[PDB]
Amino acid sequence: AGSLTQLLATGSMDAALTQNATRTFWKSSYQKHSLFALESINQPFTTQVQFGAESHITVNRQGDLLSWMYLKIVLPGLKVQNQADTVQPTQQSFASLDNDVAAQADVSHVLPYIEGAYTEASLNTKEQLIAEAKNSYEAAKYNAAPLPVAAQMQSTEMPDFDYAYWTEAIGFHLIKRAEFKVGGATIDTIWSELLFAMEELMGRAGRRLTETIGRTLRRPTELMKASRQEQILYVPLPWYFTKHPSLAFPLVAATYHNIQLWVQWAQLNSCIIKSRSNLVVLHAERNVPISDDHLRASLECTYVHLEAAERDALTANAGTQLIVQHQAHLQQVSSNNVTARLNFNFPVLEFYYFLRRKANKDAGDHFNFSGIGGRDPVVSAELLFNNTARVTQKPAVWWRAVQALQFHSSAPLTNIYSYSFSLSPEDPITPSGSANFSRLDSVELALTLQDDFGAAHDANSELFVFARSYNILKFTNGLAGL
Amino acid sequence: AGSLTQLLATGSMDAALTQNATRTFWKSSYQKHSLFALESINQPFTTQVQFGAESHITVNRQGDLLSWMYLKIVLPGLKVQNQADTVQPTQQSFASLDNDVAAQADVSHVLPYIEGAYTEASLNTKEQLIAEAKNSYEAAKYNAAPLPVAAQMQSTEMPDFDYAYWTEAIGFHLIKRAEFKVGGATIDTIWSELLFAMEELMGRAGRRLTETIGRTLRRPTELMKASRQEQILYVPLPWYFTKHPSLAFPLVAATYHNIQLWVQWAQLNSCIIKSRSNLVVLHAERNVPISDDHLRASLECTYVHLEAAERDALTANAGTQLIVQHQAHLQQVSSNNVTARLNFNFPVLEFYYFLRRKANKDAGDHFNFSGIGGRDPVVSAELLFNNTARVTQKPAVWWRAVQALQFHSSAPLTNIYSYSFSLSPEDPITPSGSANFSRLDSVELALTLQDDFGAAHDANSELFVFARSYNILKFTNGLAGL
Amino acid sequence: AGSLTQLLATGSMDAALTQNATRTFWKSSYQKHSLFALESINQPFTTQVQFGAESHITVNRQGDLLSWMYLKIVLPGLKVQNQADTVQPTQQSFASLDNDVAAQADVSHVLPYIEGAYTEASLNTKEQLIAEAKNSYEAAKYNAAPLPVAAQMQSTEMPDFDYAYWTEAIGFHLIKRAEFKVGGATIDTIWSELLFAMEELMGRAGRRLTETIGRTLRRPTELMKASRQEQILYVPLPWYFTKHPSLAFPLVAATYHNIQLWVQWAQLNSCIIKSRSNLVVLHAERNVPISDDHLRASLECTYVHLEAAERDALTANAGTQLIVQHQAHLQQVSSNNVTARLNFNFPVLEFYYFLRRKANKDAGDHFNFSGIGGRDPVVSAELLFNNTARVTQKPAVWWRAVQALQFHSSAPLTNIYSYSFSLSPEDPITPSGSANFSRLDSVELALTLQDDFGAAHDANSELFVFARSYNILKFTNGLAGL
Amino acid sequence: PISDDHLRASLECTYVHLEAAERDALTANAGTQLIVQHQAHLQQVSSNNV
Repeated sequence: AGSLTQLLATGSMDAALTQNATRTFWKSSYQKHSLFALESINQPFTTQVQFGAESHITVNRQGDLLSWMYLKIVLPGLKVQNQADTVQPTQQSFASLDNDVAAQADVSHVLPYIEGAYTEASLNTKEQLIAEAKNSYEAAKYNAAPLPVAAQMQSTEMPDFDYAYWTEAIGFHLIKRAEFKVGGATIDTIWSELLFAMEELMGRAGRRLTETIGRTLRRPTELMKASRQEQILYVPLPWYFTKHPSLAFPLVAATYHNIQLWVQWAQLNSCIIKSRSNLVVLHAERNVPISDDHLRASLECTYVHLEAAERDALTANAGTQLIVQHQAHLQQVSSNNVTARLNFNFPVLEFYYFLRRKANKDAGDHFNFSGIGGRDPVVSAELLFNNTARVTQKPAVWWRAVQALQFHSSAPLTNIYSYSFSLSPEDPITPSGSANFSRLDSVELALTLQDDFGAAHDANSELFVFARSYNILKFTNGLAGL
Repeated sequence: AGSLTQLLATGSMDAALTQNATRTFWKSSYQKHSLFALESINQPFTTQVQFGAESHITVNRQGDLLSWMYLKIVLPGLKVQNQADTVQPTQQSFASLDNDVAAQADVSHVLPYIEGAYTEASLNTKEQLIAEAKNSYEAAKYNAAPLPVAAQMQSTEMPDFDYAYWTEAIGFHLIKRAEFKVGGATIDTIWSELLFAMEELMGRAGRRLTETIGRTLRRPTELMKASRQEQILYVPLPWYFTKHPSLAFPLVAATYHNIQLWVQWAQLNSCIIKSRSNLVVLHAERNVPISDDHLRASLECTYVHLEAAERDALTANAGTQLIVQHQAHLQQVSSNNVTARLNFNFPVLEFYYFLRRKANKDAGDHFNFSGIGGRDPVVSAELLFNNTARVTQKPAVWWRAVQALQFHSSAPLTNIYSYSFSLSPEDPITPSGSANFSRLDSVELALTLQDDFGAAHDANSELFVFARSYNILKFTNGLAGL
Repeated sequence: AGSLTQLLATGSMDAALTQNATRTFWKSSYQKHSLFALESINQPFTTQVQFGAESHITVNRQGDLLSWMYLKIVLPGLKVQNQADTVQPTQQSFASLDNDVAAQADVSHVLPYIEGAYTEASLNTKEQLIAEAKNSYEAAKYNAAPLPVAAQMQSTEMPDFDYAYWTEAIGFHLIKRAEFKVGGATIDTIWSELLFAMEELMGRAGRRLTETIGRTLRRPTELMKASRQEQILYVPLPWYFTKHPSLAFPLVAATYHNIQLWVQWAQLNSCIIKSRSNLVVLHAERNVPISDDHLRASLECTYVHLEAAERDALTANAGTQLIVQHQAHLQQVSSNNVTARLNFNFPVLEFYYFLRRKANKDAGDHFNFSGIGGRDPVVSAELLFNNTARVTQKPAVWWRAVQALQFHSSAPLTNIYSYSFSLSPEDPITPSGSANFSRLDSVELALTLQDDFGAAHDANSELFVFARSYNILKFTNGLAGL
Repeated sequence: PISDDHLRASLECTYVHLEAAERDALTANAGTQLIVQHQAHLQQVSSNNV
């Protein structure tokens, strides 16, 4: 009686929701689709792959569309030997944990707050004086309550043996820059720092790229274990056509253009960290000093094979694809107040920004976007259009956590900040907002950074700003162009 | 030959799926949208913000729609001083870890199972006798196999120094109640306990509110670290209009109504936990005793600016929005059998329920919904409509884990139970089932709780029941009303 | 001036995106739906439930559709007693940690690399010699750099007391096979190993089945704690009709067919691991030796009640549902080169494969798909259609991580490999690609495994291959059939 | 020491140049060629019966 009465208890308001219902929950409807197949094919680079060099590949035409694209990287296992035991000790310098430049830079900021005879003190007494000076510095700069000295003395249990390892997220770090080219024109460009920021914000829970890029979430002991043997990494290249099947790049519609991936590789000296400064780093299998020719890479492409009728239709009329392109503003930081002039073009969906200390970069911690003592490097930021506040001054947590909560699949674990003009900037096919930067005379991101950011040992810290913008790729008569 | 043969190998069954295909995977189609912009604007309260008080803000009209809404809370850093060293030691009492009322309440239930001279025993001997009595209690009540005494002796390594900290998820705890008002009518009401339950069930992986609300997942050492300095929290207010862009509140259509947020704040005594009972809690920067006027809050609103044509269309005909409203049944618990009479109205989508021990509340652990010794407080529950079982007796795990698995984005880490009448209760725009409680003469939730729940030291434990219900908000001639 | 200028700054390209816009972000539209209700009902098996037996249930007709289906399993708490203290010590043998067959099998592969007097060595000296021989084995087989001996000596801190526990993910392990039958015909079949693989790949972040199936992510101390008391598990049965509301099984349309669930239960000897070989395992409450009749299970079904008009429409014309069926190829492995001949039928969406060592199975670690020393058991795999490479030789990481990244909600934590022909194999209602195996004369999965896989102590290791295939379920005149 | 980069290879192809009339005829109607393709079955052997 009650359940039937609920179906009868309808009024004029229910008519807007349920009158002439076009859907039922109790019967499945499905759509028929055209026939297609997927094939994954690995392809060698057209030029030699080496650390610090640029390499390119011309993408083969082994199907009708191009869907997924992965850079397959093979890194050798690492071993170490004392320089005294080596017949040829001359190698490039690597970052070493016995010379922690990041810890030395952090100590340099607290030196003015050390009370007593620091120079003559025992090692254990120096560690105590540094921890007390950190409390005095943080009280003076941040009105922070002092932490117990014992809580600041975190011994990272480092192993009592010699090692070397590939840096955190080495699969991204290796790709300093990649360019997707069609007919000799650059269609899009991605950077190592952008790839990491995109994975932090858009990386879905349970599908994080951890193993696929050599990322351990800053657990040095896991990087050491992984680096003792050969590593095979599959780094996704997040081009517009890899984001949705309807955006797959129509190879058949671009028949008269070569499709190329160009990759600028990281220098070998930046890719490795060692336990001690006096160690030589060896290729674990070959027992020779590690060299720039030990980088191996290939391109793994997923091709789509279409039925003849769909292939012929796509060849006759591929039309236009909405694309997202990436733009970059890279700036050196030497002061706590920084203004970035964002000379980006087109309808910008969103931008990302973050800072890297010089000391973190020099320590080989390339994706450590933290400030001094691991703090947030940004105090506040403001966004100006034509000297008018588009976003008034907001604290770092608003740009990092509130923007990520509103617009992104994930909140960043590092100090990555974002701002979206789009309601859904991760939707590759549905435009949901933008600001046209080609119609603004000035776009300025004004930053107030933490105290002493870009001073002394951190002179030439880096500001990264990346923007995502809409453009249109047009296919006509076997040619493709922006 | 094989791939072409697959496209030809079609029969009468494939016609229902692929005949006259209206979609292709090999060409992107996109829709054009109207022009809009988003602006985030921070606004002060109209009344003073203080602990234990009620404050309100009249929301400004700085755009055409209202989308996201965050309560921006600023909490001072905490320090502690001995009461003997303080010129004015008189402060409100705070929960203290040297007087663990929750642990004392748990010990009180096992006192009848202590064999031997408990009163005269050494401290280490008392801890042994309590762990043995816990085994005897759990064997007698639950037929549990005894745990090794050493496995029950979990020392939480508490630091050997003085501290105070803000309670777990302080950003939610501060909001005892918030009311969204339009034209003086309450449109919706949210509670601290509901906000926490909603984040447990609907909080997406990689987008949990942890830092934004001061939540550490019960790691006291992280709460201590965070509480030594100023904290800025961004607490999302999950109103119907914050859930989807098409539900954004049409400011232009409600021109003759004031929009107000009212917030009832938590008492300061409930917000802080200290290491010892004899400590005074100080504002870390000001070096004065912490007081009710040290709470600071503002409202951060995201406005939408529309193109004139869409703004004019929305002003002429905003029509009706489907809304979700929240209802609450709050009850004291003094027995292991509890019947809650759910006097909720309208088409209910779902309800949540959970229990809080008096001892957990008094210990300042406001979101600890566990039973005695951290067990599940519910043994079983039944749902009755007009004295007829709508859901027959089911064990706690069915209401907690099976209902969350079927209908929610996440399973709760705490003892939160749910039940959905909707197939998709997290979809804000598509009704997918409900029960109309305004047409039921009685709705009863019958609970069988764990043994001794609501007895002795837990007299006046709390039952929370929250329901989500459909209603319609109508916009007409510049006015808005339910 | 700028925001209005952006709305005016439109060209011929914007017309494809925004001309005649059919959607606005500033007004919600909702659809009305038909009236329905959900009811969860628990039902006993029609036959006795026992370990190692087959049991069936005839599903009741308590609503119009069948939606969710959970196997509710109740396992007793475990206790242990010395065999010498037991009046009837005769019980089935259980795996024991004092006889670690998996560790003994791993040691057997490194015996040829032990230098010195192993047989006469002290226990601590034998552990050192085994760790050194592991380095020599891994250097010889994999060109691995040696790990420090201290880093290989992981003591799992096992408790110094007697225990027994239910094996990891016991809720899946108990279900050796389940069959969904309609009118005496098997519509679909699921296996324990498939259920685990499906949860690894398709298990969403924050909705993992951990507690619901007794899974701890290989933390033996948590399995021990859980196994001391009665456990209630809710194992989801992932049939086609549980995946989407529009696929709910139409009970009213199948009126003349009995609906049955058949379950083949695991043997009791495979379900329990004990600290020592000389222990008897007891039912914790009853204080009797654990026996095959101590398994309890029931079926929890969610019924849908429809409004009379929708019920009558569905009875008159339920039509056809697209279904996914599961197929299995199970093979013994006795060599490092393995070819699996996949005699699957119908349009296959995707397949999963993985290996289990005999030693891992015999140790009671049923979901440990790792190789020797916890390594990846697959070096490479190739997929052939009619002796032509459909997927050329690819390394294990491509089949495990790249395929999961492209097509699945999660990456597997275990050595589960997949390959999809579908762009969205987790979409239950939208076909997005397949390969028709009923039109291929041969489908071969060729595997190169790690060295010594399937040799000596691992003779009769297992290869599992599972495929997901499309079929059609037809409803006509109160009958249902494939 | 001999290394993997010491392999050198190039492709030597014989091209046919046709008279314009035959080239034009072939461009207009090359039709179909009968081809022979190669297929492979590769198997490991661990027993005297295979």
